[PDB]
Amino acid sequence: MKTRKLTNILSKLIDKTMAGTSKITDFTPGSASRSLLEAVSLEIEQFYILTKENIDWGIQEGIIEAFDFQ
Amino acid sequence: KTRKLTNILSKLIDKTMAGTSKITDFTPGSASRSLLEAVSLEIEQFYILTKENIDWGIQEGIIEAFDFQKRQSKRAYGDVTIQFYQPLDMRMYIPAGTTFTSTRQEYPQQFETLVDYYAEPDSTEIVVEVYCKETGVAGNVPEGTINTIASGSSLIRSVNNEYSFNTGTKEESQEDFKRRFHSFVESRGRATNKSVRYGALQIPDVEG
Amino acid sequence: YHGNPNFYAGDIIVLGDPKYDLGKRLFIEDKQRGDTWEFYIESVEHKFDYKQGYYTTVGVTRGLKDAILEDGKGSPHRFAGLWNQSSDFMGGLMGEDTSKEL
Amino acid sequence: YHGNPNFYAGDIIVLGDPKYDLGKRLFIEDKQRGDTWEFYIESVEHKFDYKQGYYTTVGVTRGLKDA
Amino acid sequence: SWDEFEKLTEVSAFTNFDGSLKQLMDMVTARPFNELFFKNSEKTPGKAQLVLRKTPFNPTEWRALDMIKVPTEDFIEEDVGKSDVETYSIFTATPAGMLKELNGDVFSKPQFHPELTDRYGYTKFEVENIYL
Amino acid sequence: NFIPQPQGLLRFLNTSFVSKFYTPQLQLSELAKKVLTNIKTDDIPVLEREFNDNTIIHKANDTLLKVQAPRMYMILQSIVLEAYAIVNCFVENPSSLKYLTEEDVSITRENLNYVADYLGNYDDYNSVVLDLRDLDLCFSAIELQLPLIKKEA
Amino acid sequence: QIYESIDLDELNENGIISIEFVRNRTNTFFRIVDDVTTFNDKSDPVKAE
Amino acid sequence: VMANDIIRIFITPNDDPNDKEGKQERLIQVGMVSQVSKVGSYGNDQTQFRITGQSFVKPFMKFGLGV
Amino acid sequence: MRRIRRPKVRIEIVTYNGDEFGAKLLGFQTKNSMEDDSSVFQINMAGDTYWDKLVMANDIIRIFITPNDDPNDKEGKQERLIQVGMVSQVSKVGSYGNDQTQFRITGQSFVKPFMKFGLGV
Amino acid sequence: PQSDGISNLHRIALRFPKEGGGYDMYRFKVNPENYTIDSPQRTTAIKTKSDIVIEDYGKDIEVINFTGTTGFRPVREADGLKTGKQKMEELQSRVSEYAMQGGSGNVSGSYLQFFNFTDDSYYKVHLAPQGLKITRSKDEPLLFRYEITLVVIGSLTEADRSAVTTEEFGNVKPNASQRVDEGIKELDKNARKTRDRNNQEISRRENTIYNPRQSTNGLKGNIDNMALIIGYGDGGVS
Amino acid sequence: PQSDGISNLHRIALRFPKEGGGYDMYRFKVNPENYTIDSPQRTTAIKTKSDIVIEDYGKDIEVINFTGTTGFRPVREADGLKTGKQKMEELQSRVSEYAMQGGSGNVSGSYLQFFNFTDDSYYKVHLAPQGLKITRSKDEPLLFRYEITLVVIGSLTEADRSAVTTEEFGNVKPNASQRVDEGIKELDKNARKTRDRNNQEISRRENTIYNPRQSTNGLKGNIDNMALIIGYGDGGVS
Amino acid sequence: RFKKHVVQHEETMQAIAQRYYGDVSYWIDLVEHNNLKYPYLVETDEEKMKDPERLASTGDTLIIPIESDLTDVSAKEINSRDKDVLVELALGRDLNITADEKYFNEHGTSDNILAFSTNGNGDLDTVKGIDNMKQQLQARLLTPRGSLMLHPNYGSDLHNLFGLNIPEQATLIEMEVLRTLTSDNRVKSANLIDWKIQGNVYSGQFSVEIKS
Amino acid sequence: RFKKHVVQHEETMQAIAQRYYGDVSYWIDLVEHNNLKYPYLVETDEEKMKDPERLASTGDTLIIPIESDLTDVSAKEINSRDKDVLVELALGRDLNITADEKYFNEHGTSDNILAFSTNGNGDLDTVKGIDNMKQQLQARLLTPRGSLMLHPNYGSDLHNLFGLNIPEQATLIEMEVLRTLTSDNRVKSANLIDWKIQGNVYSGQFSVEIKS
Repeated sequence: MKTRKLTNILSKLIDKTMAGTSKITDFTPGSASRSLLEAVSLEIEQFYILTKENIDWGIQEGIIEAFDFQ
Repeated sequence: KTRKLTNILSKLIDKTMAGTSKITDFTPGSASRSLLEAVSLEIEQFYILTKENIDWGIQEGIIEAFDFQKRQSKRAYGDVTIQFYQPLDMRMYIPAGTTFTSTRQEYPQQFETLVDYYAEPDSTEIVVEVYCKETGVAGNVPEGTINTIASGSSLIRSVNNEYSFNTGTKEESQEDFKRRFHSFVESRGRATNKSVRYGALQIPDVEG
Repeated sequence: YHGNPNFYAGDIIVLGDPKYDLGKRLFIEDKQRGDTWEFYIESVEHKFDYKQGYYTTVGVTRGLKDAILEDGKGSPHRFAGLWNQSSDFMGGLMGEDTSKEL
Repeated sequence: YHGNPNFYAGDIIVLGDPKYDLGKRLFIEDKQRGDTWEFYIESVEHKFDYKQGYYTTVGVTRGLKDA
Repeated sequence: SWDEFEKLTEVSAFTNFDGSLKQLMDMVTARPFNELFFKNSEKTPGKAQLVLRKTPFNPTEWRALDMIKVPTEDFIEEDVGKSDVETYSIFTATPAGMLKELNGDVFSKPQFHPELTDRYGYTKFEVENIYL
Repeated sequence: NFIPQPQGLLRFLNTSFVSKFYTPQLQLSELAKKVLTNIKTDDIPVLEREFNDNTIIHKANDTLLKVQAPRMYMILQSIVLEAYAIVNCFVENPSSLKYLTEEDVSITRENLNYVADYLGNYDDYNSVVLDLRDLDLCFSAIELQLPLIKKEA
Repeated sequence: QIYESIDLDELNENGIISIEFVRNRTNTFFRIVDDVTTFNDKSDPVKAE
Repeated sequence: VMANDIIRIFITPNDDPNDKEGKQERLIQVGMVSQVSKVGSYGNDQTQFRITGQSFVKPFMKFGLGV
Repeated sequence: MRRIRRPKVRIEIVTYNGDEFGAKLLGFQTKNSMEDDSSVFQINMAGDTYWDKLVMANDIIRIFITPNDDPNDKEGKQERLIQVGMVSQVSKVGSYGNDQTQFRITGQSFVKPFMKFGLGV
Repeated sequence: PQSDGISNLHRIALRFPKEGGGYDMYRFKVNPENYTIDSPQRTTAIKTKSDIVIEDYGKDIEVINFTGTTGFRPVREADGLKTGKQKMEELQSRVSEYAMQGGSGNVSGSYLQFFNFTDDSYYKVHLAPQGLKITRSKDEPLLFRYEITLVVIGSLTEADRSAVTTEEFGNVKPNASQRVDEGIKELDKNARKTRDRNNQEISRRENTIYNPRQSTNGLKGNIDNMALIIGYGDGGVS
Repeated sequence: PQSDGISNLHRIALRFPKEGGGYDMYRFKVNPENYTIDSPQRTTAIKTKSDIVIEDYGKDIEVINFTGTTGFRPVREADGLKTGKQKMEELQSRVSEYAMQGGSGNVSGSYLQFFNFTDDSYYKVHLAPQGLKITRSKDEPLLFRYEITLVVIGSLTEADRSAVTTEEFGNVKPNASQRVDEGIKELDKNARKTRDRNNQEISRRENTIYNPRQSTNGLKGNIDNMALIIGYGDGGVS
Repeated sequence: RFKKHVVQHEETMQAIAQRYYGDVSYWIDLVEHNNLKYPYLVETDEEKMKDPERLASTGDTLIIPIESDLTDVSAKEINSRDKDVLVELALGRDLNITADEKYFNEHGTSDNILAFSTNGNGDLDTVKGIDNMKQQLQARLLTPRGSLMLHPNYGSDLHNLFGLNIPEQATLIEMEVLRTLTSDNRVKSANLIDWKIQGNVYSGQFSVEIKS
Repeated sequence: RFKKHVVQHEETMQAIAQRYYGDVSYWIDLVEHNNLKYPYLVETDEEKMKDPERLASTGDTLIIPIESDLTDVSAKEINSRDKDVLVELALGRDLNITADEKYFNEHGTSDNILAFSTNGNGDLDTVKGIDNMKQQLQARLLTPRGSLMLHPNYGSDLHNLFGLNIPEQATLIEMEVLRTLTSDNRVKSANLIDWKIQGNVYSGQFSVEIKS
C-alpha cells in the first residue's frame, strides 16, 4: 500500500489501453478520452491519499483503544 | 476520511467538463454519465472496504501482536463418513444443502453441506464435511449422532461423524479481552506496593 | 381558586323553561353512560320566537363530575386533598437557597 | 424600514404541503406574464379536513419583483 | 446577535412586575433588531427549536436564508399589494432609557434622507435598545 | 456531581452449609472495584437525615446475620455494592458503564440465590428475603438487556 | 453454459431452444429466447413454432 | 397605478335628454389612493383589483411634527 | 398531466396509544404567525370514544402529514412534521339538532410553559 | 344464487340482534322490486390559477337502498303459518325495537347483518336516516310496500376493529411500575420531598410491547425499581 | 372502429394496476347504454359599463360518465367460463380494491388507463366523487346494471410527471459548495467567528445546471473553496 | 418487520437496494443488517467455504428490512442474530398442546380435549413459528366464545351453529369461521375457497394471509 | 433558445425585429447577437466578400433569440461567435455508441448490444445535434424500466409487451412507446401516424415534435 501520483496511474492506464489496437493514440488536452482518464486517475490518487490518512488515523485510534490513554 | 457517491461523481463530471470541450450532455442514459457512475460506485465500495478493514484493525490488530487471539463465532464443522450398501456403478450426485438430522432423542441438532460433492463410480466410501445450521456451541455433538441423511438415496447404508464437533466458539465482547490484557499489563509492574501485594498471592497459603 | 384546572365550564342550551335562574346550582344526569355532573350557573340567555321554537342558554362554570343528590351534597371530590392542606409562602424554593449552602 | 412603501405584503393560499415554514424565504414564478416574485414568510396557517381538501396559508411581507 | 455593537448588559430578572418569562424574553430580544419565534427543527426532525437570530434584512444575512420555490400551479387564492400604512422618515435607536439628554453624554443620533422627508416631514421612528 | 449518600448506607458499604442449586464464588466486578476505591479514598458528600426507613435501615443491621454468619454478611455487602454500582452509572456519569459486562451480573444473582435460600431457614428475618426476591428478578432483566444497551449507546 | 448472443442465433436458427441472460429487473435475470421445434424446415409456422 | 394618485368620480343620476334636475354630473367623492392589491379566488374562477384611499386626510395624518 | 395526491396523516402522542388517537382524526388547524406573540393550533376529534376522561391536559401531540404517494418515489415522501405543541383545552361539542357531535382539542407550540411561569415577587 | 337454470333462487334475509345476545333471522318471502347500491368517493377537485389538483382520501360510506312488496297469499313458515301483514308487522316491530334501544349513542353489540344471498355478497349495516318508510296506496289495496335504506359499516368477513387481538408479546402490564408506585406510596412525606429535591438536582445537572429480552423501552423500569431496595439517596430517583 | 365499413368494433376495456407488478385488464362484454363526456371550461365573463371582459384559466376536468349492463349468456374468456354475474362481481371487487385501500394502506398504481377502442380515444382516469353505482330492477330480473363516473387525469400518450427528464446540460451538482461546506465543518470556533465578522464587514459596505462553459452562474462557488483553502483572513469571505 | 430475498446469478449488491428502496445508497445499511464482509456476494460457492457465516453466494437468502427500521442499530443487532429465523420474532414460541391430531379432530367441541406433551427427551415440547400459528388458530377456534376465565370474547360461536342443513345455515357457518379467524392480528385477512354440503357433513376450505 | 431565419431580397434589419418581437426598437440589440458590422444586411455577395464573417447577405441564415434572452449579455456574447455551433451546444454533445447500426437492430431488448466506436483519428467517436437526440431516444426505448444502476424508472416495458397481436396489445405498445418518447422534456409531443401488422410482426411509425 503505497502512493501512486496521478501521472503514474494515467500512464499505466494509457499503456494498457493501447494494447491490441492503434486507433486511440491521440491524447491532446482537447481529447475527451484524455479528460476521462485524467479524472479517473485523479480519483484513484485521492483514494490512495485518503486511504493512507485513514490508515494513520486507525493506527492512532487503536493506540487510544488498547491502553485507554484518551 | 471517506467520500460519498455524490462527492465523487460530481468531481468527476467537473474534471470531465474542464478537461475537454467535446462533451456537454450529462443526462440520464449518457454512456459517459453511466461510466462515471459505475466508477464512482466502485470507488465508494473500495472506500467502505478500507473503512471496515481499518475498523477491524482498530478492534483486533493492535493487540493481536502479543499472541492473544480473539474468539470469533463460527459454524461447527467436521468430517462425516458415508457408507454404501454396495460399490457404486455410476457417479453419484450430492448437492450443497444436503441436510442432516440426528435420530437420537436428546440431540435435536442439524447440519448441512455448503458445497457440492460427487462420488466417483469406483469409490465405495466418501468423506464429506458438514456445517451446523446454528451458531455457537449448539452445533457441538458427540461422535456417532447423525445416523441419517435427508436425501433418501437408497445406495447410502449408514452415515456418522468420526469426530466430535468443537469449533462452535461462543461470542465474547472485546470488553473482557481488554480487561484481561490490561490486567496482564499491570501485573508486570515492579517495585510497587500493589504489585508486591499481588506477587505475595501466588503461594496458596498466603491469603491475608 | 387553586382548582381552576380540572373544572368544567361552558354554555349549555337546555330546553326553554323559566326554572333556571342566575346564581342557581345546576344538577345534570348523563344517560349516555350513567354519569352525573354538577355545575354553577353564572349566565343565562333566553330566546323566544314563533319562527323557531323557544330556547334558553345556561352558562356554567366550576363544573365537576360524580355528583350526589342527597341534601345538596354534590360531588365529594370537589373538596379534594389539596383544598385545605397548604403552607405559608416564603423564599428558599428556587434560586434563593443555592447561595446559602455553606 | 425606509422602503416600507413599494413592497408587497399579504396572504397566499398555496397548496397544502409541509415544505413551507415560518421565517423561510419564498420564491414565486408567475406564468401569467413571465414575471418573478420574492417574499419573506412571517405567518402560516394550515387547514386539514376531509370535508374539503387540504389548504395551507402563507403570510408574506416585504415583497419585491424581478427576483 | 450583534455581539460587536452590543456592550455588556445587566438585565434584571424582575424587570417586569410578576410578569411571564415571555415578557422578560421580549426585553432580552430587543425587537425589531432580533427575531424570536418557535418553529420546527428541520435539522433535527421530531423536536422543536427556539430561534433567536439577528434580523434577516441585512444583505448577507438575507442571502443566508434557505430559498423555497413554488409555481403558480399550487395557488388557490391571492391577496397581495402595496400599502402606505407604515411610513417613517427619521429612524433612531436610543440607548436604555435611564440616560437622559439633560444629565449626561450624547443622547441620540438619527438619520434621514433629504428627498424622503418632502412627502412625509419629520416622521420619527424610535426604538429603545436595552443593550447599549 | 454526586447525590449525597445516607449515613446508614455509607457505613454499611465501607466494609458448613451449602446449597445444591446455586453456589457463590466471591468474585467482584471491575466496576464494583472502582466504586469501592472512590468511596474508600475520596470523601463523598453524605446526608444528615434518615427519614427513609427502608432497605438496610433497621433490616440488614437489625438482623443477627451480622454476628451469627459474617461470611453470609459479606455476600450481602457484595450484592449492595453490585446493586449500587449499576444504579450509579445509569442515573449519573454514564462513562463507567463501559466496564460492566454480562458475567458481572450473572455471578451476582447466583450469590443472591444462595444467601436468600439460607435466610429462608430463619422464620424471623423473612423481611430481608422479601426485597431480595424482587431484586433478584431486577438483575436478570439487566442480564438479558445489558449487551443491547451498550451497542445502542 | 457456453452459449451467448451470437450463439443464440446459431442454436435457435438450427431449431434448438436455450435460455438467455438479461442482467436485471426481469424477475430472475433469465428469459427463454424462442419456442422453435426440432423440425428442419422453419418456413411453415405450424410445424416450426 | 402608482400610489398617492388622485381619483375623481362622477355619477350620472338619470337620463340626459329627459331634462331632469338630476342631470348635474355632481361629483360624489375625491381622494388620494393609498393601497392597490390583487384579489382573486381561483376556486370560483374570478379575480379583481381593489384600490382604496382617503379624502385628503392622508397628507395631514402622515405629516408628523417630530422633535 | 394533472398531479394526483393521496394524503395520509399520522399522529404520535407521549404522556391511550397514539395510533388509536390518530385513527379518529377528522380535521385540525394550526395558526402560526410571527406577527403575534403566540402560536396556537386546534384539532377536531370524532365522538366514537369519550376523550374527556382520557386526554389529560398538558400532553404533547405530534402530527405528521404524508404529502403524496409513497411508491411513486416523489420528493414529497419525507414524513415532514407539520407542528408540535402542548394541549391546553379539551371540550365536548355537538349540535343535536343536526345530529352530530365532536371533540375539540387546542394547544400552543411550547409557548405555554414560559407564558404561564410568572416570576412573582 | 339467482335463477340461472343451474340453481333455484335464494331470497334475502336480515339477522337482527337479540336483547339477550344472539340473533333473529328475518327472511323475506318475496324479494325486492328495486335494489340500488351506491359507492361514493371522498375525492375532491380544486382549481389553481395555473393547474388542476386531484386529491383523494379513499372510500366513503356506502349506501344500500331497496324497495319491495310483501306477498298476499298465505305461505308456510319455519314455525308457523304467517301472512304478509303479520310479516310486515313483525318487520316494523323489529326495526322499532332496534331503533329505540339505541339511546346510548350506539349499541355495544352488533349492528344489523345483511345477508344479500341472491348475488354473493355480505355486509354489516345500520339504519339510514331515511328509515323504514311504509305505505299502501289505492293501487294494489291488499299488498303492502316497504322502503329500506341502509349504510354499510364494513364487510361481515372482518371482525370488529377494536376487538382484534394484538400481538401482546412480552408483558403489557409490567410489575416494575406497580411495585415502584407501591414503594413511593409507602414512603414518608419527607422521603418523597427529598426525592423531589434529588430529581430537581439531577435535572439541573443535565447540561452546563415491553419485553425483558431484546428491548430497551423497559430499561427505566428496572432502574426505577432500584434506589429503594438500595438507599441511593433518601428516596428513589426518576 | 365501429360496425361501419371497417371490421367489427372492439368493446371498451379498463386497465387496473396489479399489486404484484404487471397489469390486469377488464373488457366489457356489452357496450354501455349511455356514454357521456363533459369537457367544461374554467372561464368567467363580467361586463363593465361599456366593454366586455373575458378571462380564462385553462382546460377544466374532462368528466367521463357511462352506463352499461352485463349479458346473461356466457361467453368464452381468457381463463374459465365467467357469466355476467361473475363479471360484474369481479368488476365490483376490482373497484373496491382500487378504492377501499386507496386512502388507507397503499396501491401500486397511481392512476387508471381508460381505453375507448370504439371511439378511438384514450385517457388516464381516476374515480370520480360520485363513484360507482350498481342497481338491479323489477324489469331486469336476471341482469345487473352499473353506473360509473370518472375524471380524466390527462392524455395517455404523455408521460408521467414523476417520470420526466429535464435538459440537465452540464453538471447538476455544485461540488464547489459541497466541498466548501465540508471544509467549513472542520474549522475552529475562532475561525468561524472571524468569518462571520468579515462577512458582516463586507455586507455593511456594499452599496456605494452548473457549467463553466457558456455560463457564469457558478462563479462565487469556485471562489469560496479557493478562499477557504488559501485563506483570506482567518476564516474567509463570502 | 422484513422481507426475504434470494441471491441471483452475478447479482449486483446495489441492485438489491435499488430494487426494493429506489435509491442505491442504502446498501451500506443492508449489508450491516446481514453481517456481511466486503465480498457481499460471490459467484463461486467454494469461496463461501472459507467464511461461510460472513460470505454469501448465489441462491443464498438475505434479509431485507422495511424502510423504517433501516437505520435502527438495535434492529441491526437483532437482525444480525435471527438470520433466516426472524419469523420466530413475529409469530412467536409457545407450548405444544396438540399431542395427537388423530384424537381431538374426532371429538370436536368439548371439555377435556388438549394436553401438554414432550418431544425428544427432558425438554418440554415448545412449538414455534408457523407451527405456533397453526396451534394458535386451531386452539382458538375450537374454544366457545364465552369460555375462558379471563379476557372473554375469546373463542367462537361455532357450537351454536348445528342447525338445519339448508344453504343459508352453511353461509352462517362460513361467516362465524371468517369472523373468528380474522380476529387475531397475526393474520391479515381470510376468504372462502369452496364449500361442500353432504347429507349431514359440512366441508369447506378457507385461505388465511399469515404475515411473513 | 432561439429561432432560425434567412435574409430575404432587400429586407432591412429593422423589418425583422418588428415582425418577430413587435417593436422595431429592439433591432439595435439584435445585431450584436449576429455579430454584424454596420452594413448589417447587404444584398450582394461580392459585397459580403469584403470581410465575410462579419456580415449577412441575401440567402444567409440569421439567429433570433427569445425575448427573455434578448437582453442577456451572455447570450449576446455566445451567439456572436458560436453561430452554427448553437444547435449542437443546445442539443448537447455525447459519446457515440451506435457503432454497429446494422447489428443493434437485430437483437433489441437484449443486453450487451452497444459499443464505443472510433471516428477521425485516435479519439473515441462523438455524436451531436439531432443525431444525438435520436440516439438517446433509441437507447431509452431499448432499455428495461429498472435496469440502470441509478435514477431507475428509466426505460420501457417493451420487453414485457409481447402478446397475441390482437389490437389491444398494439394500442398498449403504441402508448408505451409514446410515454417513453415524451419522457424527455426536450421533446414536445409524440403521435402515431401508422400501425401495421404482418402476422407475428408489428410495424409502425411515430412523429416527434422537437423544439426548434
